[PDB]
Amino acid sequence: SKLLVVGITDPDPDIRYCVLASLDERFDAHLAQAENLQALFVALNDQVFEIRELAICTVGRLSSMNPAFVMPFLRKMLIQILTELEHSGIGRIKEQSARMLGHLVSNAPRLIRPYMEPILKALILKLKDPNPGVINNVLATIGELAQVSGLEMRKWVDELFIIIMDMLQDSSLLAKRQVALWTLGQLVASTGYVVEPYRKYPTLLEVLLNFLKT
Amino acid sequence: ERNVKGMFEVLEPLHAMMERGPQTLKETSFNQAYGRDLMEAQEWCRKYMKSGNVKDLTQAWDLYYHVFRRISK
Amino acid sequence: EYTCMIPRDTHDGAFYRAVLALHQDLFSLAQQCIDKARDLLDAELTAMAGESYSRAYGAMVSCHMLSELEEVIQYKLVPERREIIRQIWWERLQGCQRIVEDWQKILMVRSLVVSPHEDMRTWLKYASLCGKSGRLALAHKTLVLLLGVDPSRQLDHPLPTVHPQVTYAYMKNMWKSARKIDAFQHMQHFVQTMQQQAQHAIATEDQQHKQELHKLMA
Amino acid sequence: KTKQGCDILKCHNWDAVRHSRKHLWPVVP
Amino acid sequence: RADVELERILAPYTDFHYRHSPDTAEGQLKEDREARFLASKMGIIATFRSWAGIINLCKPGNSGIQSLIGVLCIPNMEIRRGLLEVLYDIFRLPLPVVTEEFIEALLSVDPGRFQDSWRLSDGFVAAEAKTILPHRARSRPDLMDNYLALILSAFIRNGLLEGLVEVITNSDDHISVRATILLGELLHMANTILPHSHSHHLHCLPTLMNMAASFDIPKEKRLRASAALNCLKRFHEMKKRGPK
Amino acid sequence: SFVKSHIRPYMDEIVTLMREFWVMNTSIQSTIILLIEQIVVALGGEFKLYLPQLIPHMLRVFMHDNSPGRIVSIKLLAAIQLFGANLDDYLHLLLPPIVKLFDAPEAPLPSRKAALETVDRLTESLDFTDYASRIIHPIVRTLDQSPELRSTAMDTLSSLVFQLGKKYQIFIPMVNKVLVRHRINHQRYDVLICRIVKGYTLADEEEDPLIYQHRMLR
Ligand SMILES: O=P(O)(O)O[C@H]1[C@H](OP(=O)(O)O)[C@@H](OP(=O)(O)O)[C@H](OP(=O)(O)O)[C@@H](OP(=O)(O)O)[C@H]1OP(=O)(O)O
Repeated sequence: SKLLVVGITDPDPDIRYCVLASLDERFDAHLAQAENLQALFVALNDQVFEIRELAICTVGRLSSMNPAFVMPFLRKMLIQILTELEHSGIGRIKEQSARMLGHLVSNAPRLIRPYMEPILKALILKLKDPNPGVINNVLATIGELAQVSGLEMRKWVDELFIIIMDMLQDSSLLAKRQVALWTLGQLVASTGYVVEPYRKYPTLLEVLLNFLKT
Repeated sequence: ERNVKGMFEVLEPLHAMMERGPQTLKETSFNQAYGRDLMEAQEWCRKYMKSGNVKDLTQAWDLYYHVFRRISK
Repeated sequence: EYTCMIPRDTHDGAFYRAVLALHQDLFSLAQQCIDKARDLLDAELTAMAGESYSRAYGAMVSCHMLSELEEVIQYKLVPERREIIRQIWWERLQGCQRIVEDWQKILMVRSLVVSPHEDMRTWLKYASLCGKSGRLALAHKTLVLLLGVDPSRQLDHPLPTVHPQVTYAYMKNMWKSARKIDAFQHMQHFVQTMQQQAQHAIATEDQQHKQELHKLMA
Repeated sequence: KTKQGCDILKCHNWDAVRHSRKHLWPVVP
Repeated sequence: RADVELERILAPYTDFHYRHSPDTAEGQLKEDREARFLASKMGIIATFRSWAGIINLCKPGNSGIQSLIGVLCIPNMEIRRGLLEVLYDIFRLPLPVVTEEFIEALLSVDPGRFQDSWRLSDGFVAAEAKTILPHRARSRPDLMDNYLALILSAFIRNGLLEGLVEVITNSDDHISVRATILLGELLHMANTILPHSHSHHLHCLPTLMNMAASFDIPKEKRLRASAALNCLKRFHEMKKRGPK
Repeated sequence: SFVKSHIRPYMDEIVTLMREFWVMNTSIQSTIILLIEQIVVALGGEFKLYLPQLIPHMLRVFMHDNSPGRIVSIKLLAAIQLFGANLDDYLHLLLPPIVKLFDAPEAPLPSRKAALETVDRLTESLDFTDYASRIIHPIVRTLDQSPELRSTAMDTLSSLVFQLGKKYQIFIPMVNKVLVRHRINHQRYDVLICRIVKGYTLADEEEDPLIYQHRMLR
């Protein structure tokens, strides 16, 4: 309780970041009480973005130990994250909201498995817009989302393949290719797209073999 | 016309389509309202058709007239 | 005691050490062994893929065999995906080249968690491939393994009527191999004891059993 | 009312509440 | 008989134009309708206290409880406002005041609200301490919780929460406030008297959160779903505050 | 101004007429802000349906402002004070530009005063309990490096800690250092922290502020 009070009320964010980072999974049975969750809910709405990331990771991890406390705040935070994605047209806020959504979907798999449809619609409509941070961010989020929900993303793997091959092959810019390759391999081990993209996209095997020599 | 074999074939398809189960909410509400009287009237008319006696048809027509007067309002 | 004398800086040594760690439920060391065997194979792969794809298929089949162990990890960890990968493995096997030498080792890496008696759709195709490739005795061994009893010892006792596709393939193999007369009587007996079975099967909801049996009787 | 009772009932497909009335929001074990 | 005798008593609610007597005075047609509503409500909340009514009304076929939830998902503001009183009186919950704002009806369902028994003449401090201070028993069975858990599980199995979400969105404000408070009370009762497997996936609310996060629907439904989720969070804060 | 709520079926196109001619730095914004104020007074509660489409441009006024004395920001904040309870689902992306406005030491002083005053006045219809740590730390950053913004920041702090009950008792030794360092005395803040530290009653501490606003409106 003294550590949570210090991590809430300290002026400089370094001690707050150290306190919010030092409360790892060894305190999972003791942070899931009433007052500790009430302190972490204060830690969610912080000024700086890294402590917001860390507190939403801790709370998304803790949300299955005591769901009756954490469910309404997480519903409100998920709606706030999607509203920051679509409505506000600033690239920095969209990048931070995609990163926060990826942290929530990496730390809480069971809760967002029924919320796959509008989140994936928002991320796909953000990928179809007319810094490379937002791109590798949303690739990491969509890879973790493909890993969480299997066989319900078969209605989305075609558009994801057409997008991620145009970002992989014929790279007009020097973007991150490793995260795209990991994301491409992550949605074929969950959906089961095994032999069909070899003939639906006849240049896939060639550009997969070219990466070994260049 | 005193045609019992005419009214029987008139209202037997209605009993036929009523015993295959209600499929909507309106049919379920109609069943919950009138289905007991429309079953007992069919039982009385079957008892009349087995052993011919107008004493069994009068009660069936009593139930039918009660259902008709409740529907017509 | 055989694996410890294999050199560890080669690809097959790291592969056998990975499956050795995977057998005794060590999910962290086996992952790093697989990941090191990846680049130990990738060296020879990029050395061989510069000529042609048909020259590099011999390393691609080994890379596909190596990347299928993580699905064995998911099989031994996640119980709800156990059917799903068991589908896509079959869906991945229909793209490989039909050669018994690589099919044997692919099935051997696949048989780390899947016994032949729970996935028989994959072993009947392997037996048919062994029969078409002239290696009929391995097809016979797989058919008697999938059946459960060897009918070549009891020549007068009938064939096991349960698992009908397996005894159908066994009667086809018996007609093809040596005996053209006894397989005829065996198929007649199979026909009568199987049309004797569908009469007592009054299926009202499960409709995926009558039509496949109709297919088999045709 | 005891842990052994709920464990017996779980084998016969009958669930039970595993918390007491002491706390309003009990952490799931 | 099977499905036509006992299920007659929920016929004023399931049939929108219900005529009980064939020959009645046409001058009294609204008071007769309110009398039918009151008597059918008393009969419905009297069959759910007996086991032979609970089992016979929640049969796995086309029962009389699914016809009660199915007519709740139909935008008829006379049956929909009368079924909520039955749902409030079945679960022994206090009724809020008839208003259009959530913050006024939330205050009327406060467990620490003033009552006439707490005056100095009747029941000065002891009757107030009975209400606001909790009981000393922390391991007694409390069979009322068993009955309410059975009724709540039987109602959730036939899809009551989806119907309550549909009443919350596609209706008037007078009914949306009452259905939001009813959903808040049921969600609070779920994490209190239900087992963990019954109540670990109820608080997610997929049909409401997928409506509050979909930007393809018209914006009124999305905004009223977001407002409903905010009111549910406010009700949860009010419940975790406690009586003062 | 003449049709109060009957402007709704042609409201949406009005919004896309405003999103096309709201260029960043011209003289056209001063009438767009007055049009926004008149639309807010006309609709009165239903404005939240048409609030998000006008949300990005406002943000682009808050950071990319090269007006003399930042008067367009002051007009936009005076237009924001009329929103009332409409920015309930949109306070998460409209409050960080305002709390970023009074802690910046290079901003003009009336703009920071307007930002502190709109944060002070927006708590009479909204719940600012969740966004406590995003406001407590800039205000104590506004108090130790600005000798002129002391009274307005203390009034904003008092209006914020009136909503928070015993949830502010952890912040008191953090603010007390800055208060005794510069000898800052505020009478309403002293009343509130006296009722917070030492008890007044049990029912008034930790109370929903919307409940209090509703019970005092009647
Ligand atoms: O080689 P055949 O003796 O003519 O038998 C074939 C063969 O199946 P088997 O070799 O496993 O018995 C076909 O499969 P392939 O080996 O040619 O790929 C199979 O077709 P499927 O691929 O659809 O299984 C076909 O069955 P069908 O007659 O439906 O085409 C079947 O023929 P029979 O079973 O009649 O001998």
